[PDB]
Amino acid sequence: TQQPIVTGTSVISMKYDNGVIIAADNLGSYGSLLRFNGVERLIPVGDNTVVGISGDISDMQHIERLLKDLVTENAYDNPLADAEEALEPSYIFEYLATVMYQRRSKMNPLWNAIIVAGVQSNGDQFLRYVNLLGVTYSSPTLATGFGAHMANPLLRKVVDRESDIPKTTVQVAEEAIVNAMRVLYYRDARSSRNFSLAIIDKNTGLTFKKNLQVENMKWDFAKDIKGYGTQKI
Amino acid sequence: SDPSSINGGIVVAMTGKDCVAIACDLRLGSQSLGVSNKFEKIFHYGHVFLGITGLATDVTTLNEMFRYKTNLYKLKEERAIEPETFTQLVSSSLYERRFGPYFVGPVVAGINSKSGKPFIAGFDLIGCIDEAKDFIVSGTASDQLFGMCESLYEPNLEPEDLFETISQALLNAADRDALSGWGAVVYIIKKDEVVKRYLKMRQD
Amino acid sequence: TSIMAVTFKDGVILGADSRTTTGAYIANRVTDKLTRVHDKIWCCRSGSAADTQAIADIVQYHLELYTSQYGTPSTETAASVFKELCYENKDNLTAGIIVAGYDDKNKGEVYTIPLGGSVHKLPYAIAGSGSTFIYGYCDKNFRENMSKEETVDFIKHSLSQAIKWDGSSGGVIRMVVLTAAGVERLIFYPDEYEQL
Amino acid sequence: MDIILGIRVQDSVILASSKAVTRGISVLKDSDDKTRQLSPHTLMSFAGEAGDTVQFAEYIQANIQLYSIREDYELSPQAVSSFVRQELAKSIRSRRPYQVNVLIGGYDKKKNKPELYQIDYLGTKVELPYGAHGYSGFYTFSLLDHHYRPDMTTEEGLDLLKLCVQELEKRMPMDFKGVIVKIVDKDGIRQVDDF
Amino acid sequence: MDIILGIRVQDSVILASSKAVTRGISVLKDSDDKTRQLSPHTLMSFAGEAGDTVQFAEYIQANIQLYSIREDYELSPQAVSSFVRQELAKSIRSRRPYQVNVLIGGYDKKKNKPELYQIDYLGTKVELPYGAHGYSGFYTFSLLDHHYRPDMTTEEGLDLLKLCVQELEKRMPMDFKGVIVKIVDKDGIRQVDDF
Amino acid sequence: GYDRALSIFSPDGHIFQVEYALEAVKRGTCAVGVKGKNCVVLGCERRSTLKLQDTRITPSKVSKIDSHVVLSFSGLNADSRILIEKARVEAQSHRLTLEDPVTVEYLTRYVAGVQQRYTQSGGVR
Amino acid sequence: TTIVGVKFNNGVVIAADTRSTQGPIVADKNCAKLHRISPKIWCAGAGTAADTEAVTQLIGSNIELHSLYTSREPRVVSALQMLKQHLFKYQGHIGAYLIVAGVDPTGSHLFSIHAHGSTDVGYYLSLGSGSLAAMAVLESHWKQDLTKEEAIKLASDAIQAGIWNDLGSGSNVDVCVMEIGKDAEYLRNYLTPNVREEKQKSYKFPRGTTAVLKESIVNICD
Amino acid sequence: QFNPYGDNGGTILGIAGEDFAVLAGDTRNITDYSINSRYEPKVFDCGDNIVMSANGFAADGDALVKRFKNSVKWYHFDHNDKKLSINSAARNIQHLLYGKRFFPYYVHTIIAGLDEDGKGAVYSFDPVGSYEREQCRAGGAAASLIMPFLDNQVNFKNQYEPGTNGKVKKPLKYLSVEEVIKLVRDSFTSATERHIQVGDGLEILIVTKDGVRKEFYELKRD
Amino acid sequence: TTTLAFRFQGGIIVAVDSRATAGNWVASQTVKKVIEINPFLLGTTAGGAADCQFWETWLGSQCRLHELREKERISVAAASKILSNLVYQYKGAGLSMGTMICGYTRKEGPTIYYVDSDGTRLKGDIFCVGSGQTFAYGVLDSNYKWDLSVEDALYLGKRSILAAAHRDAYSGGSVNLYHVTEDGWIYHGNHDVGELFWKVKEEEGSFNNVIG
Ligand SMILES: *[C@@](C)(CO)[C@](*)(O)[C@H](CC(C)C)NC(=O)[C@H](Cc1ccccc1)NC(=O)[C@H](CC(C)C)NC(=O)[C@H](CCc1ccccc1)NC(=O)CN1CCOCC1
Ligand SMILES: *[C@@](C)(CO)[C@](*)(O)[C@H](CC(C)C)NC(=O)[C@H](Cc1ccccc1)NC(=O)[C@H](CC(C)C)NC(=O)[C@H](CCc1ccccc1)NC(=O)CN1CCOCC1
Ligand SMILES: *[C@@](C)(CO)[C@](*)(O)[C@H](CC(C)C)NC(=O)[C@H](Cc1ccccc1)NC(=O)[C@H](CC(C)C)NC(=O)[C@H](CCc1ccccc1)NC(=O)CN1CCOCC1
Ligand SMILES: [Cl-]
Ligand SMILES: [Mg+2]
Ligand SMILES: [Mg+2]
Ligand SMILES: [Mg+2]
Ligand SMILES: [Mg+2]
Repeated sequence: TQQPIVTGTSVISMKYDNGVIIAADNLGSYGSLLRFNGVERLIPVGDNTVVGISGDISDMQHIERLLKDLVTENAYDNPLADAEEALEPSYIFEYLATVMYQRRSKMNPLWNAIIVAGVQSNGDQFLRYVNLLGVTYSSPTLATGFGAHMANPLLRKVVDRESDIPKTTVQVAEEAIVNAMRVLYYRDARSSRNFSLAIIDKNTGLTFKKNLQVENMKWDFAKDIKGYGTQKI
Repeated sequence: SDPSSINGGIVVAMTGKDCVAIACDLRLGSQSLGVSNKFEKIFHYGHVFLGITGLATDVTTLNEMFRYKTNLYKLKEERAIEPETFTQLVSSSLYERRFGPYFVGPVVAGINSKSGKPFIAGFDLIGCIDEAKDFIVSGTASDQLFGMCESLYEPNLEPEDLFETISQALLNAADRDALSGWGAVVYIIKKDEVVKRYLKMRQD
Repeated sequence: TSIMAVTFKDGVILGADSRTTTGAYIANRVTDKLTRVHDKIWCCRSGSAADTQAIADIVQYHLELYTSQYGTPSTETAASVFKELCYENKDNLTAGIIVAGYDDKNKGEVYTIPLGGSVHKLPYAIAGSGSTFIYGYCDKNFRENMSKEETVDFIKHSLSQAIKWDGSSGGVIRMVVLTAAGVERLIFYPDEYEQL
Repeated sequence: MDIILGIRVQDSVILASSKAVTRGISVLKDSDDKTRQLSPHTLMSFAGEAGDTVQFAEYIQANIQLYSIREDYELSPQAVSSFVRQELAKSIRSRRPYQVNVLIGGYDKKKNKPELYQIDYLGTKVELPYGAHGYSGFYTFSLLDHHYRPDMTTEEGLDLLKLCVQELEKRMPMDFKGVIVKIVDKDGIRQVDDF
Repeated sequence: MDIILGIRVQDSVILASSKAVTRGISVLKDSDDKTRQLSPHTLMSFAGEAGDTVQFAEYIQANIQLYSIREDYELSPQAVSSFVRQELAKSIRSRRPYQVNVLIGGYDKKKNKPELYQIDYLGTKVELPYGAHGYSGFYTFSLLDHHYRPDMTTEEGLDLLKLCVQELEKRMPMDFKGVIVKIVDKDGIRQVDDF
Repeated sequence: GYDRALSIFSPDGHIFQVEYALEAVKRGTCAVGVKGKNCVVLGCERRSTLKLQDTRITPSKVSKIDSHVVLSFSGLNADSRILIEKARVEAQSHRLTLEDPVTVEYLTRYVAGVQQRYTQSGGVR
Repeated sequence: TTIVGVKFNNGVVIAADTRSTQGPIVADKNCAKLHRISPKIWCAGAGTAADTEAVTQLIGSNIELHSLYTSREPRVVSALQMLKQHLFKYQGHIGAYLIVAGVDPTGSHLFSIHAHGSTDVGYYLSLGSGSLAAMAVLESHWKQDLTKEEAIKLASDAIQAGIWNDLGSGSNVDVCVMEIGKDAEYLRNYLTPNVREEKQKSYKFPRGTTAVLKESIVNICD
Repeated sequence: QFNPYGDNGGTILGIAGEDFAVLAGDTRNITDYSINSRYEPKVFDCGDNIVMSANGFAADGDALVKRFKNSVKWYHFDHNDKKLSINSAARNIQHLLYGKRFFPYYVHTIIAGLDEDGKGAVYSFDPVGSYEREQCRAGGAAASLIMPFLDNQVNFKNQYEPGTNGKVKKPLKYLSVEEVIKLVRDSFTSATERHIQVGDGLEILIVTKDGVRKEFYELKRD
Repeated sequence: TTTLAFRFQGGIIVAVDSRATAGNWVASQTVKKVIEINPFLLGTTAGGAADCQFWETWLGSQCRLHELREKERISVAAASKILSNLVYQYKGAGLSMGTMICGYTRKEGPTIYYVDSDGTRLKGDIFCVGSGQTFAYGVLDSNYKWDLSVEDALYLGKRSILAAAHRDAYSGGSVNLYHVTEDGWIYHGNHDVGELFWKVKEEEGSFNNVIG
C-alpha cells in the first residue's frame, strides 16, 4: 500500500507511417506545489525504444535503474548485443508488464502509468501501455492521466484506426503531438510549459528533443472577459 | 435495504402499427420470500395506461394518487386526460417529492384519442421523462428487458404480432431475474378496443 | 487562486490570476476574480467560486441600497458588510476575500477577510493557495507610498512567482487600479510575466 | 411478537397468533392476545416492534369504532384494510414510523364472502387465501401451497392450521408458547379456547 | 449448543445437556448428544461456537484415551480438568481460539467422591456443587441455591434437575428440545433414557 | 542436522545395518505368537540372570496398543518403546478421523512403515 | 453528457449530444438536452436529468411572467441570475450543470452555470462528462471573429469529440443557433452519425408462439 | 488505500453447434468513461483446438490466459504430446482459478472447442473456478442483456408450437454456423446500442475439426 | 439453493434444485448439485458454487485413495469427516458450504451426514439445506412417515423441492432425484419445474394461490 508523493503528469504518444512519437513534460509536482522543473520523464533504452513514465517519480527512478541494468545484463555473454540479440521494445515492455503485475499482486505497486514506444527489428511500430495494476493495452494513440481525456481525442482525429497509420507523416504526427501538449498546458493544473519529445523512426532512428516549449498560445481574448455575468467594467 | 428491489417486478411497453402494448409480471415478494402471485402493476385512467415497478407501497399509493388527480381533471376539463398530458402530470408529481422520492419506475402507455398517435413514455423515480418511439422498460430485470427489446423489436408491428414480441421480451427477461415472474399480464391497446391476456410462464 | 491588493501613493491596486479548478482540471483559464461592489470599491475573490460570487452579489446589492439613502459608502463600510456575511455564515462558507477601495479622504485602503470572518486592515494583503509561496518575497519587497509603476511591478513579480509554484494558480494576471483619476483595468499575459 | 397466521376458507377467515411476549432472556408472558376487534365482522392481528404494535392496533380500533357510531354502519373489510394501509403508508415517511405488520381478517356481509388482507409496516397490501408475517411464512406458505383448497370448511381450515403450528413448533428456534385462534364469519368473531 | 447443566450430589455427578442444534431459523436436529466420555469415570459436556465444540471435545477425548493406554491407568477428574483448563488457557491466546465452554463431571475412585468442574473458553476453572454455562445459569443458580442440599441422593438430584429444566422451559426464549441426562458414579457412566 | 547415510548397500547387494539390526533381534529374549480358533496367545521369555527384580513395576514384554490390539517384541528394549508410542498415537488418531478403531493389519502396516523409513533416512539407524 | 457553447460574429450557438444513461445502460438514445427558456434564450443541460429539466422550466416560466410584467423581451443575465440563486440556495443538491446562451436587446451572450451556483463567462464553453474531449477540440480550433457556419462546425465537432471518445456521450448532435435580429433556429438532430445497421435476422414470431391462459375485453369507456 | 482490481469492461459470448463452436467478444477496452483501445483482442487460440477468453479485469484476464496457454505447453511435455481435451482443459482451469480463491482473478472465463466425440462444446467459469458445460453463454458487462436473448433464440425457451394450446414446446435443434453468426452479430449490435462499455469492433473465433478460423465486424464507436 | 435428503424404510431419497444465482441475476438453471462420489456415495451442494464443487470433487479423490490403500470402500462417517475436518482448517477464511454426504455401507446401513463450512457435522434422518430449506421442510415434515413406499418417497422429495422452487426466489430450474439402496444409488431423472409445476397443480389440485 502506497501513496504517490512527487508525481509526473500526462505522457502522450502516437503511431505514424514509419515509426512512433512520444512526449511528456519536465515537471515533478509535489501535490499542488510545482516543485521540480528539470525532470526528464522520457527514458531511451538503446537506439530503438523510449519508455515514457507518469506517476510517482521515486518509482520512476527505480524503473530507470531496472532498464539501465537490463541493458547491462543483455550485453553479458552476447556478441550480438548491438545487432540481432539487441533489446527490442517488445522485450522491454513485457519485462515491465511482468514487474508491474507482480508488484500489484504483492499489494505494493509501482505507482506509475507507462507507455513503451519504439520500432521493432522488422520495422514494425511498437506502442503499448502498462500501469500500476498491470493492465496492458495497445492503440494507434496512447496517453496517460489528463492526456487520455484531452490528447487522445485530438490524436484520434489524425489516426482514428489502423488504416490511417500509413497515411500519416512524421510532420503531421509531430504537429498533433505538439498541439496536444499546448492544450494540456491550458487545462491541466499539474502541467508545465517545458517538455521533451522523442521520435523513433525505422529509417532515421532515434531523435530525442529536449527543452521544447509550448508556443503560439491564445490569451488575447482574456482582456474582453469581465466579471462572471452582469459586470461591464 | 434497497427500496427499489425489495418487492421485485417488471413492466415493459411497446408501440406498433396504430397500437400500443404494455405488459407486467405478477410477483410481489419480500426479498427471497414470494408472497403474492396476483399483484398487477398496470392500471388505467380512462384510455391512458400506467405501469409502475418498484416499492409496492408506492406503486399502490401512486395509483390511488393518479386516480384522484385524473378524476378531478375530468370533472373540471369535461374530457378524459390524454397520454401526453398525463405524462407531464406524472413528472410534476414525482419531482414534487424530489428530496423524499417515491421509489418507483413508472411507464405511461396509450393512444391519443384526437390524433390517433401511439404514445409511450418512461420515468425515473424523481420524474425525468423518457419518451421513445420503440419501447420502454422498467423494473428489477430492466437490463434483461433492454437486451430482449433491442434485439426482438421491429417497427410497425401488427397488434397480433406485437403481442408475441412483447410477451417473449417479458417472459425471457423475467426468467433471468430472481425477483421477477410468477405470472404475467399483457395489454394490447387499439384505438377503441383493449385486449388483456394472462401469459403462461414458469412458476419459480 | 493567487490574489493580492496593494495600497500606494495615489491609491490602491488589486491583482489576481485567472485560474479556476475542479481538482486538477482547469475549468476556466481566463477567470475574472477582481469584482466591482461599488464604483471605486472592489474585491479579490478566493475560495469557492459559488460562495464568493453569492457574497459579492449580496454586498453589491447592500452598497447600492446604501448609496440610494446615505450616499457613497466608505471602504471600511464595504468590508464590514463582507465580514457580516462571512462571519455569521462561517459554517457554510469557503471564502477568502480581500476588499480594496479608494476614498478621497482616506485614499487607498485594503481590508482582508480570511475564512473565519475576521477583518484585518493592512497596507497590502495577499491571499489564495498561491500566496503561501510569496510571503517571503512580498515582505522583503513591499514599501509604503510606492508609485503606480512600482506597485504594478511589485504585484506582477509577486503573482508571477505565486503562479510559477502554485499549480492552482495560472493564466493571465489581471489588475485593477483605483485612484482619483478613475478605474483602470490591466492585463498581463504568460509570455511577459513567466520570463521575469 | 413473532408469529401471526391467517387462512381464508369457504365461509370464514381464521387468524392464529402466538401467545409469547419475550424481552431479553425472559418470557414475560405466555397468554398474550395479539389482536383487536375493529368491528363486529372485522379482526386485526399484529406483530412487530414493542409498544408500536398495541398503540397502532388500538388507534385503528378507535378510528373504526368512531366511524361505526357516526354512520351507524359497519365498514367493509376492503374499506378497513385500505384505511389501515394508508395509515401505514403515511407512517413509513414520518419522523418515527410504526414498525407494525398486520393481518386483517373480515367477513363482508354485503358480498357474503370472507376476506383476508396482509399489510406490512411499509403499507404493502395484498388480499390472500392464506397469509403470514415474519419468519413464519418461510415454513407455512409452502405447506399451505400443498394442502390448501379454496372450498374447505372451517373445521378443515383448523386442521390445516394445526398442521402449520406443528411444523413451526418443530422447526422454529424460539418457543412461542402456542397460539390463540379466532374465527371470523357471518355470525361475527369467536375464539377457539382449546388449541 | 446452548444449555448445559451439572449437579454434584452425595455419590454421583449428573450432567444435563440440551438436544437442539439450531441454525438460522431452522432446528436442524432435536436429538443431539453434547457430551463425550473422556474415561470410564469421567464425562465432559460442552457448548459454544459451531464446529469448535465437537472438534475440541474429541481432541481432549483422544488425548485422555492415549494417556489411559500408555499408563494402563485412569486419570483423576482433577487431573483431567487441569489438562483441559491448560488447553483452553493456551487456546485463548492463539490465532483462532476454541470458543468452547465445558463441564467435567467425574467420580474419583481413589477418594470415592463425585466431582464437578466448570471451565469456560478462557480457561477459567472452578470446582462446584452445581454448575451451568450460558444463559441457563441466570435461572438455575438461584434455584439451586434454594433447593440444593449436599447430602442428596441421585434420585433427589434428578428431581432437582427436573425442577431446573421446567423453569428453563417456562422462561427461556428459545426451544432447546429437552435434555439428555447422564449420571457419573462409582459404577461408571450411564444415560437416563426417559426424561 | 546429522545427515549421514548409515544404512547403505554393499557390493553383494546387502544393507548391513539392517542385517546387523536382525542380529540384535536374535540376541533378544524369545517371543512367540500362536492363534487359535477364537483367540490369539502371545508368549514371552524372561531371562533368569536377573533376580531381585520388582515385577510389579518392571516394563511388561507385551504392550497394549489399543483395547483390542497388543504388541510384543524381541530385540532392543529401548527401541521398542519408540515404536509402541508411535503405534498408540496412530491408534487414537485413526479413531479420531475414521471414527473406528484400527484393524490389526493397518496397525501392523503402520509400524512396519516406520521401521522401513529408518532404513533409508539420513542420520538414523 | 457532452454540451458546448460557441460565440460568433452576430450571435451565439449551443450544441449537445443525445445520450441519456442509467448507470452503464443507455436509457434514451435520442433525448433532447437543448431547452427553451424564452424564444431567444436557450439552455444546454448536463448532470441530473430531472434537475436540468425542472430548473430550466421553472426559470423559463418565471422569465415569461417577468417578460409580460415588464413589457420587455427577457435578458440572458436575468435567466442567469435566477438560475444561479436558485441553485446556490440548494447547495449543489440540485445537480444541474447548464450552458446558458441567447440574444436580447443588450446583445448576444454566453454563460455556464454549475450545480453549486457559480457562473462563468466565455467565448467558448463545455460542460458534462465529455467536456474535456470537447474542450480539447475547442482549444485547438477556436479563434476570434468566427462566422455563423464556422461556429456551428466548431460546436458540432466539439460534441463529436465527446460522442466518440466519451462513453457518457453518444448518438446524435443537437444544435441551436441564436443570431441577433433573427429568430432562433433549433436544429434537432443536426447530425445523425450513429444509425443502427440492418439486423441480420427478423425475430418476428409465428402467431401462437406464446402460451396464453386467459383472454378478456377491457372496458375503457364510461 | 490501494485497490488492486479494475474494470476493463467489454463482453463475450460462446455458442456451440453440432460439429463446431464459436467464441465471440468485442474489441473495446475501457476504464471508467475513457476508451483505452478500440481494438484490443481478448479471445485467444490456446492450441489443441481450444479458444479462451477471460473477460473483466484485463490484467487478471491476461495472466490467466497466459497461465493456461503455459499449462497446455507443459501438458504436451509431460504426457507425450497428448491432445488436451476440452473437458480436461476445463478442470485444469478450475484449479488455476480456485488456486487464488482468497485473492481471486476478477474475470468471467469462457472456453470453446470440440469434445472427444467431435461435438461443439462451451464451458463457462465464475471468478473462483465453478464451471459448467452449456450450449450457450454470454459473459461480461452486457451479459445480462445478451443472455436472455440467447435462451430464447438458441435454446427456444418460452417458445411453444403454434396452435397446440401451449402444450407442445418448440423442439430443440442444432443451429448452422451461418445462423449462429447471425445471432452473435445481432446480440453485439443490440448490446452496443444499450451498453456504453460495448462497441468499436467484434471478433469471432470459430472452431471446427479443420482448425480455428477468425471473422471481424465493425461496431458503433460512440 | 434448495437441497434435501431423508432416510426411510426403503433407503435414502436425495433431491435438489438446479438454480445458480449471482445476487438477483439468475446465472444458471441447469447446475448439477448432486455429486457422485462413487456407486454407493452421494454428496449435495449448497452455498458457494466453487467451494462445494471443488472440495467435493476433491473428497471423491480422497475416498478413491482410501479404497486403494485399505482395499475397502470408505464409510459414510469417514467420508463426511474428511470433508468436515478439511473445512474446519479453513474456518474463518470465508468458505461457504452447506452439504450432505449420503450413502450406504454394510456396517452403517443407509446414512446421512450434514456438513457445513463452520465445521458442524451431524448424523440424522432428515435434513434440508439452502436458501429454500424452510419451504422444503414445511412440505417434507408434514407428509413424512418412515413407512413411505419408494414411489411415494421419490414423489415427496420431488414435491418438496418444487414447493421451495416455487416460493424461494433463489431456487428453481429443475429437480434432480436420486434413490440410494443397499445396491447403490439410482438416478431418477431431471424434472423441469416449467412443466412439473403445471403437471403437479392439475393432477394434485394444489397451488390454488396461483392463477390457473
Ligand atoms: C484558487 C484556485 C484556490 O484558492 C482560487 O481560490 C479559486 C477562486 C476563484 C475561482 C474565485 N478557486 C477555485 O477555482 C475553486 C477551488 C475550490 C474547489 C473546491 C472548494 C473550494 C474551492 N473552484 C471552484 O469553486 C469550482 C468552480 C467550478 C468548477 C466552476 N467548484 C468546484 O470545484 C466544486 C465546488 C463544490 C464545493 C465543495 C466544497 C465547498 C464548496 C463548494 N466542486 C466540484 O465540482 C467537485 N468536483 C467533482 C468531480 O471531482 C472533482 C471535484
Ligand atoms: C451525460 C449522459 C452524463 O454525463 C449527461 O449529463 C446526461 C444529462 C441529460 C440526460 C440531461 N445525464 C444523464 O443521463 C444522467 C446521468 C446521471 C445519472 C445519475 C445521477 C446523475 C446523473 N441520467 C439521469 O439523470 C437518469 C435519467 C433517466 C435515465 C431518465 N436518471 C437516473 O439515472 C436516476 C438518477 C436519479 C437521481 C436521484 C437522486 C439524485 C441524483 C439522481 N437513477 C435511477 O433511476 C436509478 N434507479 C433505477 C431503479 O430505481 C431507483 C433508481
Ligand atoms: C442457491 C441457488 C442459492 O445460492 C444455492 O445455494 C447455489 C448452490 C449451487 C450453485 C452449488 N448457490 C449459488 O448459486 C451461489 C450463491 C452464492 C453467491 C456468492 C457467494 C456465495 C454463494 N452462487 C455462486 O456461487 C455463483 C455461481 C456462479 C453464478 C456460477 N458464483 C458467484 O456469485 C461468483 C463467485 C462468488 C465468489 C465466491 C468467493 C470469492 C469470490 C467470489 N461471483 C460472481 O460471479 C460475481 N459477479 C456475478 C455478476 O457479474 C459480475 C460478477
Ligand atoms: Cl469566478
Ligand atoms: Mg424468475
Ligand atoms: Mg422461485
Ligand atoms: Mg501555475
Ligand atoms: Mg455502446
